[PDB]
Amino acid sequence: MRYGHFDDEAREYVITTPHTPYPWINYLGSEQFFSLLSHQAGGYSFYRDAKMRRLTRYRYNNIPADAGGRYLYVNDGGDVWTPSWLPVKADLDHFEARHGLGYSTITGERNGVRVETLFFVPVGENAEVQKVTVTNTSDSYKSLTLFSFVEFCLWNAQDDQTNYQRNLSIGEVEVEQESPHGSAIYHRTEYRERRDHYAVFAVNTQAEGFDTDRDTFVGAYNSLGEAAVPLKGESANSVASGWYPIGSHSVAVSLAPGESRELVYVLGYVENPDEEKWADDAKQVVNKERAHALLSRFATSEQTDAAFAALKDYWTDLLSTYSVSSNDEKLDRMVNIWNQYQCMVTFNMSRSASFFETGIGRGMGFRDSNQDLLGFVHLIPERARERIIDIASTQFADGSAYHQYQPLTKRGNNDIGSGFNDDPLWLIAGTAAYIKETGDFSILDEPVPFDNEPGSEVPLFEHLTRSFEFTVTHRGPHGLPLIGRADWNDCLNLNCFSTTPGESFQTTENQAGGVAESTFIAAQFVLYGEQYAELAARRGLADVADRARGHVAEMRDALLTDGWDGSWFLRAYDYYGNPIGTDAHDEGKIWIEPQGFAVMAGVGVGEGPQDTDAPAIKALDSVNEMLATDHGMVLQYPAYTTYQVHMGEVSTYPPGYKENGGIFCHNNPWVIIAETVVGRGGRAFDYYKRITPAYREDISDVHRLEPYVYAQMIAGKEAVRHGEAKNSWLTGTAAWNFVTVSQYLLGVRPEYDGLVVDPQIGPDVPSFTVTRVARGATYEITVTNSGTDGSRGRLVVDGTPVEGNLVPYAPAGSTVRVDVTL
Amino acid sequence: MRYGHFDDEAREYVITTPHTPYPWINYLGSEQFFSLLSHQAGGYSFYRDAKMRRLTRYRYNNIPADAGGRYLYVNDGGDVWTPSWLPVKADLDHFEARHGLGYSTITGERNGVRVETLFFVPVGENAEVQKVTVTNTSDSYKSLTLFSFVEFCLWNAQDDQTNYQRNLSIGEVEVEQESPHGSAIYHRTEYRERRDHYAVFAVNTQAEGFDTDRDTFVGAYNSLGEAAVPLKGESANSVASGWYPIGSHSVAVSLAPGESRELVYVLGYVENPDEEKWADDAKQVVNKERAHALLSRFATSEQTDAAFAALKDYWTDLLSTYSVSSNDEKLDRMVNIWNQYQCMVTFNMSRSASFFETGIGRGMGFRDSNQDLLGFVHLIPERARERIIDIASTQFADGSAYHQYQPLTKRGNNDIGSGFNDDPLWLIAGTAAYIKETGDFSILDEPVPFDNEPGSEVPLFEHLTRSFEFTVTHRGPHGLPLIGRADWNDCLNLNCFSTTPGESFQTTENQAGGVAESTFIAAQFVLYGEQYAELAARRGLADVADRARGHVAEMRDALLTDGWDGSWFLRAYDYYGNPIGTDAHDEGKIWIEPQGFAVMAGVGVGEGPQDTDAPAIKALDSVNEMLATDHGMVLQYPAYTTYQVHMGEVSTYPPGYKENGGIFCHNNPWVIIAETVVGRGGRAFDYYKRITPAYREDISDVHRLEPYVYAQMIAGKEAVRHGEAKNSWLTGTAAWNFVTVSQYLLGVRPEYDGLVVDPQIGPDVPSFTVTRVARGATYEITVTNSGTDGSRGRLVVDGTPVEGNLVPYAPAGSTVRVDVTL
Repeated sequence: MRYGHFDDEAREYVITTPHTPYPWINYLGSEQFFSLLSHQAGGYSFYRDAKMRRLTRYRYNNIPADAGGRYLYVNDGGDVWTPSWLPVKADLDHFEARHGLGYSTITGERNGVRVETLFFVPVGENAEVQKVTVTNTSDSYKSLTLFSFVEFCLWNAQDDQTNYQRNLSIGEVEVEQESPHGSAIYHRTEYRERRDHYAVFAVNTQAEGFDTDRDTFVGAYNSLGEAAVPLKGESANSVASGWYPIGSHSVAVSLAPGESRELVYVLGYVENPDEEKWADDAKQVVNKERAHALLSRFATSEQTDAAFAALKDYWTDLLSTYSVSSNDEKLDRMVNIWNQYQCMVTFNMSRSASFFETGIGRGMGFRDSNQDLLGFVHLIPERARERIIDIASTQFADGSAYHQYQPLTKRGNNDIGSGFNDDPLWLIAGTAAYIKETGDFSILDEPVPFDNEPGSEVPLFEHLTRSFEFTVTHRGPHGLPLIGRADWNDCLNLNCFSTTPGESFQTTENQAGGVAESTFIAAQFVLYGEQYAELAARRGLADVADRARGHVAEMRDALLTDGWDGSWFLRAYDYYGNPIGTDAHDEGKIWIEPQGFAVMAGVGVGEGPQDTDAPAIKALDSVNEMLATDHGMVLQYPAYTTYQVHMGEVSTYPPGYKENGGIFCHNNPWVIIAETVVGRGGRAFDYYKRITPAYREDISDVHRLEPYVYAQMIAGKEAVRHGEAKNSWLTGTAAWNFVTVSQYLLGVRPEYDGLVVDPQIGPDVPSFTVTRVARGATYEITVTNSGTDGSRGRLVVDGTPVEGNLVPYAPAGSTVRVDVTL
Repeated sequence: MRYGHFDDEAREYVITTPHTPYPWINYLGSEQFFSLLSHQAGGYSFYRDAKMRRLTRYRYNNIPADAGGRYLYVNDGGDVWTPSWLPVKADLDHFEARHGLGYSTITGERNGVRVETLFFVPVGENAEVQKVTVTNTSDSYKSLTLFSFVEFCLWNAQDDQTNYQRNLSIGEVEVEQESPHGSAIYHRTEYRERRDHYAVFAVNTQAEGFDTDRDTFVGAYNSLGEAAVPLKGESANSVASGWYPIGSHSVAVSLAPGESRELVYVLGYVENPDEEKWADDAKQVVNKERAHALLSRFATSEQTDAAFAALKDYWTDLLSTYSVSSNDEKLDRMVNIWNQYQCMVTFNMSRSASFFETGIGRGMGFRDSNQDLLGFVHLIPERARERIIDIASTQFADGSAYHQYQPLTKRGNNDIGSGFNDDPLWLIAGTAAYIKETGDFSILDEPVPFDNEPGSEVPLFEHLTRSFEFTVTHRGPHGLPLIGRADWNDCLNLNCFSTTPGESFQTTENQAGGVAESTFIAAQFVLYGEQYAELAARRGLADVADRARGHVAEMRDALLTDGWDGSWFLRAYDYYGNPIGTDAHDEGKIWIEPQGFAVMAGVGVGEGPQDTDAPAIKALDSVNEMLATDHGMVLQYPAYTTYQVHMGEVSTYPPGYKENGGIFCHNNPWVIIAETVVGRGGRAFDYYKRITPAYREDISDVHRLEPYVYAQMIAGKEAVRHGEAKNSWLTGTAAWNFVTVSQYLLGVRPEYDGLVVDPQIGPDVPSFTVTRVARGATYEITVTNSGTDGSRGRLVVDGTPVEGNLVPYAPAGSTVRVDVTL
């Protein structure tokens, strides 16, 4: 069953009931100020740092979930309800919520009163705006009082939730009932001291009254669903002194039958320079000039409507580089709108805040900065270039990388450190992807320091060299790369040996030395090793490139011998040189990561899909037999049923969840791409559909989470909850799936000298057109597709057949038409 | 107004309504297993470490507060209610909660069904036991279903509330409906990996059904007050797989009019040796032997009643060392019962978990370990001895101390470090108080290392020498002790200079060097400097003692000159040598800490209370005029109205709160003791009553927090919330007030050679008798008290008049009668 539907014309997901299987969220904000917003108005906002500059408070694992947010209590004759349904849960005659790109609307109607709220963060502003339309849909006169409500956070969310011994005495506000354009509340905790910022919550009309103390508005012993003040029907005009500050205004609204009223509410973040903090000589009254200026820009519905229009323009213009038109509307909506939106949100939000990530931790993986780029580089290439330079600037001189990058300070995380040996090669991955997209080889000459040390600058290219050489110089007894703390699988910790609750599996190493090797890093080195060698050669370093290709060849051989178990690739050798991922064991016989990545790297690929003795086909067939389920491919099989002390976190999960038998949507694409490489498009597209939001929409009761974005993890076949997802939105799954569908299924992918056109998607998509803007030109690519395994496209360019699958890049401004037959 | 009353015969506080101004809690547990229990059954339990072994989950800053606890939903013919009132909030015919020593009862009645629950942690057990009595008080038959409920925590409370990305997939249980004594649920998250422990929740009868998945029991979109299963009338028999594990059993109860039913529920913590973890060869089933044994010890009401009796005998015998009988019921209940209970709780709980401390942080102040000991050493002298040795073993060889002690690991906190220059002298304070109580000079000979380094051991006496010498060698330009990061006032940070939100005021030092000095440390050196000298001299080191008395003399001279502002003692000199705590300033003119501590040290004391020229009297008279309020004495005045960057955290608080003008109940005792020293007993007792729970019970609506224990902080006169307290239970206020009333107001205090009997309490307690057991003998001290300023006791010992105020210690076994006239 479904709980809504896509509206492709509006580019919205339309949730038609409050009673979803999980809170379904959207993200607002495209610059520095962001909001999380559920279909029940739940969530919170922050400026840049969700740990240290959170404006509003939100409780994770609340009972019930998501029961705090931006609420508007309607009092109609004594009856109090909320359009968001929650928190009051009064019966509504109509409910609808629409999540769009950077905005959402929530509409609730009860007893002849409809309330529509449009929520959005305007471009150019550090604020969340609410455009509220109240309509009297009855045949009687209505006289309403609306009470707004947001609960403030005391900026540092970690302190807010732990240090009550200090913080229940510091909450401060100022109230401005006669604001120039309405009424305003200012939350100013710690402005007294080291803070140069405050929040404003305001409405564009004169409020009847206000409240700033939560205990007074809500009342003792009450939940938000039973808040005393709206029930009494008049604000208490409470002025907070410590405890819990909030923003609430009451607004009187009288409407004849059929009449409506519009109101605009603003939650703003304001900073003043230090010499302008105070209005008064005695330094007691906050300088409100900047806040009044913001409120003046949203004083009318008209200004607000223009602002909303500019946001839609922003997203429309941004998503104008890749689109597809086919027989399959589920495919098209994913490629055209939702997947690309999700990749932008991962750029904007990193791994900070979702309804599973709590916004306290602030970094993301070095590996994920690079992988995310694969998905967003076609949209924001300038920012991509910068991100590459910023993360490369943190790299150590020996080539090792900080495992964790902090995007806000542009530094590596010192506490976590290094030692995850897959990390360095991902920088080659990111850089090459950037250069293929843009043609900007000049990035390789940029001066980039090591560990952010002034004076240490060398060309970015030399950082790639150091990443490459790190792996060469850190190989084990079989010539495979030493794994270190972990590789892409954060839970494969072969140098941990922990028996103490509390020790980090990723950073604890209770034995030193060993010979643990990873076949994942091996495959990664063949793939990105060849990418590095190509860049070196184009750079004119023939010798360096040939030597690199030498090492790459050696690693290919290592994978196909010591790395090969017979019918699939091994996963690793452990600390003592014993194999992991072999049929000789009862559990963990086959692991997905090496099979996908090695075949993407071309390792063991034969003469075609029917060359079934080819190690790549055997491995992929084994994946199909042992790992594939109706909800995607599980990470390994069988899952471990007892703790494997020599392997770290992996076996700590119950069978079927996360890294112990879970379906990692992030790594399924590696196998999808690998199936395109060997020529089995139908199987590739099947696997893509199994895990992709638009195709799972019809089983939303099973997926549980949002039906419009990828999640990290779907429960595997060994779990009672098989098919249920966790960890929506913030995941590398988005990038890898966009790469998969756009570049490998649909087949349109940038190379250094042209655009490759090599569709491999099987019979279910018999004709389609891709429109791709690349290097300033527009390529219109029409494909007629039989879907036959092993059939590859023959190209006709501007009406003339050509050999091969490469279209040399046209001059900017050109339109190039490519007809493909397969 | 009041919300209850003391029941002195029962040693309970009786809360007669659920509608208190704040959740009022008690602590269960006398050893390693502890519970917080509010008057609405809210709270949680943990074994030893509230951060890493929390059994059950509790939300701080919930809406409403304290919704979450151990609940019993009663379904009577489809009407559901809870006897704790929350969370359902059904109208009750009767409610009452009684908090006792290590136990509480909560009783609720509705529509002819009364439910009484006794909660306690039995001596010898790592468990919380509930004895529930259900009574049919109607004239009609009742058929009930009772649903128990607790929400488990996933052990590490920090991870539980942050790492959802992992931990929503790891929740595991086992269900045992046919347990040997009834029915049990086992919470066993991470038992599959590194944990050797699990929790059990069980009832001593066959349950009709069970639930272990919160979402199933409570239902989507519901709060605990609206839980679906109890409203449905039968358990759903849910078995958790991830998400939120709970323990719930349904028990069917049929009662004729006047009939009652008793049930016993147990929440137990069980650990198995690693070789004994599993019942089965396949290592999938937890070994339940130790759990069955526990449950076997609470299978009947009779066993439970006997355990309850042994707990009362524990507390009754523990509190048998100091008691008073007088005309003043309030004084007696504080001295005899509540103040001493609170001191024991501080020992047991350190500063871990209250309704203000969230149990995540695990250490306490080195200075507080010593100060708490002053209050509890008369009850648990052997544990005090061990504590002194354990904290002394962390001390650095230069005499400096770790600011924070971790009692669970018996180590100093390395992240915080040292540099709080008052810390070292508190060790002398603790040790001397210990020796005076017990006469155990042998402790000075115990081998004690520095910084827990093997081989470094020296006698404990040598540690006191390093503490003493640390101050001598760290004095500023005026001969006063350099303050360092802070002194007792953690918010007086004169070497901080922070303008950046997030920097710790206590540890950040943005300028080095300087000459900042503390007059508080100065007074502390005079007091405990003289105690060290006495110990050195009794130890036979005449030279050391005389030299120590010399430094003490010089410090006294420094305080009365450079440390004297004219009518009171300065507070400090800042980094640049400018005074703090002077009448020359508009703000922060007078600070309480030095006024009290210096006069405790005898500094400035004249020939009597009418010697108005004596600095000690001038200081105290200034305290009375400028700091004393009806709710206690504020820390300084006036409070700072703008941020003083040169002073750290102090001026970040709004005026009237915490260290910026708040009333610290911890430091009021210093002035109270000082007033007895100078001879103004009535003033002393006045001040004690202003801040003491029994005397504030009648303004519970103002104080807000528990009326049977001290809190840290009452809002000062410059706060709009003047009178309202924060930070109940865990505070050194308990210890210092116990010392004050037991040793200085009532006047009975141990010295090395005898018991001093020197009452100074004023006219309001004209006669009283103290029973003190000391060094194995019983002193019965009868006092007839005119209360006149400056009149001190004349003693008659066993019928014979003696000179002076010291009674030589009788041999163990003796009863000595002392009659005192003043």
